[PDB]
Amino acid sequence: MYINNGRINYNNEYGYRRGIYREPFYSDNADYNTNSKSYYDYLARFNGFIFELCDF
Amino acid sequence: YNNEYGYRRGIYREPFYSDNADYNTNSKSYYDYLARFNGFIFELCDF
Amino acid sequence: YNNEYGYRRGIYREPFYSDNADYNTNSKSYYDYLARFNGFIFELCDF
Amino acid sequence: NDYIGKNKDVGLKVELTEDIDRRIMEHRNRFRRLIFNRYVEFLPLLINYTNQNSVGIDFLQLEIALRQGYQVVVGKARNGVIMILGYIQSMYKRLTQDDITFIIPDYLRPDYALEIEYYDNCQSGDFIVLRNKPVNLNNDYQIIEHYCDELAEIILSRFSLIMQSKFSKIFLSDIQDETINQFINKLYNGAPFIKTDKYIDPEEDIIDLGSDFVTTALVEMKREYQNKVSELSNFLGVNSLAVDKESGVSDTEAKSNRSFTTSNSNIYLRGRNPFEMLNRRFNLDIHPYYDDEAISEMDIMNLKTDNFGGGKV
Amino acid sequence: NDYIGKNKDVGLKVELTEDIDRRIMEHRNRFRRLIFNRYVEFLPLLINYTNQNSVGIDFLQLEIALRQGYQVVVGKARNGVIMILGYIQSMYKRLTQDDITFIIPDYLRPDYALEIEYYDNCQSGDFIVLRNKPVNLNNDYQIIEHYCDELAEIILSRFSLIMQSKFSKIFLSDIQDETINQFINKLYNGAPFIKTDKYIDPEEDIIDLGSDFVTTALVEMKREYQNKVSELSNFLGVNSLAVDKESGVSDTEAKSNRSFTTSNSNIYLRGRNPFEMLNRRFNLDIHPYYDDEAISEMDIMNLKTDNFGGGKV
Amino acid sequence: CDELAEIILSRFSLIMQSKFSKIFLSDIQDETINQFINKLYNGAPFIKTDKYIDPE
Amino acid sequence: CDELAEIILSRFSLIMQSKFSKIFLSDIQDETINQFINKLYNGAPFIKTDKYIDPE
Amino acid sequence: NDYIGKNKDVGLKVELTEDIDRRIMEHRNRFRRLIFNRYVEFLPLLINYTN
Amino acid sequence: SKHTTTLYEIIESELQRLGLNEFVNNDRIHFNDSKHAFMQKMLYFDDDVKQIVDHMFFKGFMFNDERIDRYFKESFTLRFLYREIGRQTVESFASQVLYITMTHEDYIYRV
Amino acid sequence: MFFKGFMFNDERIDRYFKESFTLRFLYREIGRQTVESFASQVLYITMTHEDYIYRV
Repeated sequence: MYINNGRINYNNEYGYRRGIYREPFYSDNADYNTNSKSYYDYLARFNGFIFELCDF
Repeated sequence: YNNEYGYRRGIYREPFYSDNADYNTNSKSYYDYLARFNGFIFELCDF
Repeated sequence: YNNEYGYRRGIYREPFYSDNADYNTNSKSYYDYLARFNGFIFELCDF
Repeated sequence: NDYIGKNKDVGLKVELTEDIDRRIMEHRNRFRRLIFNRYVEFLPLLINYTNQNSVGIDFLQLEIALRQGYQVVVGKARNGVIMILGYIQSMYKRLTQDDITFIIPDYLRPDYALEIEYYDNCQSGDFIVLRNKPVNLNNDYQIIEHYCDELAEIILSRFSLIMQSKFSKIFLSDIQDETINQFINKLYNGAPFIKTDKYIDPEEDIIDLGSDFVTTALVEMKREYQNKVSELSNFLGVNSLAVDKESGVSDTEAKSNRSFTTSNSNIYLRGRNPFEMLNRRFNLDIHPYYDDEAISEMDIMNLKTDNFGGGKV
Repeated sequence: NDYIGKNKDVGLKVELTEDIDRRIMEHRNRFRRLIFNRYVEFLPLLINYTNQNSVGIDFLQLEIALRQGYQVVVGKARNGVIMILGYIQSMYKRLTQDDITFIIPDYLRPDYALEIEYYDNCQSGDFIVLRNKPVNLNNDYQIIEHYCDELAEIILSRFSLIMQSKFSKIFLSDIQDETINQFINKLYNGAPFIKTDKYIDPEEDIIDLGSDFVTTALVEMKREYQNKVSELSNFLGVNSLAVDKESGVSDTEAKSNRSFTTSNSNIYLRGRNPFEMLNRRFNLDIHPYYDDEAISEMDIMNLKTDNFGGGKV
Repeated sequence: CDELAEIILSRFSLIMQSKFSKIFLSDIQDETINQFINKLYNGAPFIKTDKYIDPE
Repeated sequence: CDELAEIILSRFSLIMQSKFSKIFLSDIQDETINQFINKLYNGAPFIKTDKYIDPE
Repeated sequence: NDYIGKNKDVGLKVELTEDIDRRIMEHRNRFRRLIFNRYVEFLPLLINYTN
Repeated sequence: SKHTTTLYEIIESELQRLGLNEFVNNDRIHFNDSKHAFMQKMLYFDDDVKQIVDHMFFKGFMFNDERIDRYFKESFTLRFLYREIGRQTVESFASQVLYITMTHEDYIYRV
Repeated sequence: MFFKGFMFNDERIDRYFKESFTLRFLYREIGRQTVESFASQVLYITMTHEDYIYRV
């Protein structure tokens, strides 16, 4: 998601961050404990690259 | 707008107009579509 | 990216693009395929 | 005429089914939170001590601090009155009062205090160190979380049965056949005798919607709900063994184990063992005991009437 | 608006079924760990000793050391007070105090100590050697590991039945027939009488979906769960035979063997036999006993009221 | 002990075997099952479907 | 003792005979069964299959 | 992310059914040993003497 | 593909072996070409996909009539496009498919 | 999109069949997630019931 020397390449970093608490699974924040929210949030990974590609 | 008093969660939906949308996704599932999109991102970078 | 704040074991998967693959495995199961691969490793050493 | 709240441009609401499902889910989550917090709430009050008037010790803060995991120090201050000195923030030769992390005011800090130790028969010293459990291998708050998950699932099933179980009587006829309206009006009011003709026979056109689970499911789910709250209490120190011995409930009569729930309570009573060291040092009778009884007006009157206890199962 | 956690790039999640399966498996593993650890904590507290005020032994450390398998030594020190000397190491001629690996501060170490022996009527000596069991052929923790496997599987079945047992009412119709939404709205609220047409057919188009196992599977599984906890306790020293005798339960009534669980408790009571040698050398009365009861507020009141004990099943 | 060991084989084989589950029969990728299970597992007093999947 | 020996011969034969099992009928190498058993043995409130496994 | 033990080149494992059957067999043998040893353990303590 | 591969994955792998590319094509990049994408190619049953199916699943088994062959194999590859092969490997699944085809060849011909 | 490059020989038969199909399911949500899987299923059904559709 960065332009180096006038060339743009998309690298997928895999920095690992671990949280101590397990996800509650019973809090009202997790609605229905379904799958779709993950699919909705996946495509936000490409926003910075999309903006930089549009500028390029 | 989204003004309200009660705090019932996730029961109010809002209509909106979708001017354009392309449903032609060439995969058998959303997972395969995302994999194909990663491949396409790499080749678009190359192009 | 793999940033996580809540830890649930083995429920998250990530798509990836499989550029090449060879499903033509002349064997009736994985076990016999690995046996065939041992034989082929010896043959390849000789060749 | 009718009243309706002021117009709030919230948008379009989802149907009744989605609203009901969300309400049930929030009800389940709320119950889980309530019961977990209640168990955390009354955990500190399980153990109580006798002869509280002997020493100015503030037993409530002692129990709360012990449950939270501190290593409370109890001993004699500069006033000469036994109280709660500060805790010890270290893992576990005599403690020399320097290790105590005092919480009492400055004028109460002893200049020279020594821990009471079993050498010399506990006949010399100034303070003792208490811990929640003798051997500490398990987290009590995790045990509550493990069973609150099983209790939350039952309430989802029990509440989903109450909402579902609603009965109604359905009349089948033509979509605008006015004979139904006259029929319902007669039936709902008093009508010993109703006169109709053959084209609407009550055997087939009048059917009833039933839960089909009120006979069995409502009973079984509650019975399983009572087991998990009983299993959770026995796992912790919570018990009613004093009453059970008098009544005579057997091991199979009440679906629980006595030897398991007895030894579980012994973990916390024996955790307060250092209180025996205080008794030998300064002649005192402070002994921990499970607080098995909440004093009632009936009990106070039962003492004077001399009629206390009894019964059988 | 609604609240959700901040976006964390985690990738796609597996469906709800896989989440539920992993949650059930994790619950089973957590329960197994919890119960094994809790039995480990409960073990040292089973045996208790009378007349603790006589000597400065600190019996809790003694029981813990014995349960971990040490060969603890108790005896008279340089102070002249009976205390826990160091544990004997390695070897099972009279022990001349050079074999003790002392744990006491240096000044409390006897210059000349001799093991009390059964020759000489135990009338001469200084210390006593205790072992957990008179003859040991079993690792007591292996018995706990043996039954926690059987207990974990039952909980895996019992929890799977709780999550499975969820009931619902299912309406069958055309995919967007707006009559159903109206029908549900009436049915959920109060609706003694609902008027429809013949094409909704309430008898067969409305089907109740149940667990089909609530009546039998839930009840029978708790019966077998309590059996396994009973077998675990009887195999170890854990028992409630004192109450069982008074209540009048039988071997057939309560599915256990009294004669078997009685002898298991004797294994550790007779392990503390060397305390009779100490009782004979120094004039003391220290006798081990099973800690059957955790004292309670009702028990203390019952003793004073004289209405104590009883109850026939 | 030989007769007691045989019973424990039979008693333990019953605990492992006795595991209950509810099976949904439908098409191998029919997404109506996933929405059905999600509703059923969470609270759902009333579920709406059509005739082509009858719970009986 | 002759009459007691015969009863024990019948009582012990009933202990060794009385062993229960769950039997899955399918094609000889249909890898669905292995997946099905793996789910069933572990916790599995809901299992999704096709019509051809026919659990009843 | 997830944790897995360090790679040990043990080979190919047998399926879940065989593992479960072997576990049950070892459980039975372990119980037999435990109960026999326990009876041998508390046999000497059946008889006790007074005074 | 949680347990074994799907027919789509095998066909896609063989097509990639053939050297085809779905995105870049002839110096103009399309994310969903609708002409060179692997999907919208196995749905139209191109010649490449038919060759792949005849090479892998129905191992060299062809009906004499051309239209019968094309329609039968198109139906087979369309019905089970996303289904996972039952057996551990593709050889066992191919053998089973070939056996079922040979046994019912007369019924297929008539129907 | 749905009947991917599939036309019946007759014009009237093709028009009536496809328009009845797109009318009966005008407002129904789509199965099998993606569009292409549904299109494959529709093509399979059409190619399988070609004779019956043609004669009816």
